[PDB]
Amino acid sequence: LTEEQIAEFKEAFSLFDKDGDGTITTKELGTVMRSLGQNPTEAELQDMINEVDADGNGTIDFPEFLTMMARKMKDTDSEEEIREAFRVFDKDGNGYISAAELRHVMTNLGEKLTDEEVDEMIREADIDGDGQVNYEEFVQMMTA
Ligand SMILES: COC(=O)[C@@H](N)CSC/C=C(\C)CC/C=C(\C)CCC=C(C)C
Ligand SMILES: [Ca+2]
Ligand SMILES: [Ca+2]
Ligand SMILES: [Ca+2]
Ligand SMILES: [Ca+2]
Repeated sequence: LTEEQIAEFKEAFSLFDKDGDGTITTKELGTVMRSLGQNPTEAELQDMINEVDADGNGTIDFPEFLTMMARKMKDTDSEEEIREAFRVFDKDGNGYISAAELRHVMTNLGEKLTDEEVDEMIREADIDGDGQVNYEEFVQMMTA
């Protein structure tokens, strides 16, 4: 496990933990999912938490969140989820995620990123070096 990977997990948890109280509730999960264009029901949100709710307190803490993330990346099924996730970023549908498209989504998640921070995220996922993220590059980013 890398110090850099821990830092990313922390930032990812922060995007869900809207009020910063260290736990992610069904309401916070639903808010994130709707900002990504999804519409889960109250029962679907409870199911999502219950899958990883090791202490049964109805909310997600940090190690439970890591468990949730690792299961999603190490899935091998639900590639339609990955295609759906790609479409969330690729809003003009042209097959490439631009820095501007990424900035737009991060803004909808409530993030404040500098121009360099957005370019660094594109750089890290870019494989062929064209300065955008195509679908194959995205698949690799979302996969273990
Ligand atoms: C390592 O730290 C960084 O990269 C920071 N500058 C900001 S990224 C913090 C947020 C996350 C890692 C989780 C959100 C990331 C998502 C949704 C992946 C989108 C990225 C693409 C399509 C290149
Ligand atoms: Ca919270
Ligand atoms: Ca819990
Ligand atoms: Ca695009
Ligand atoms: Ca590329």
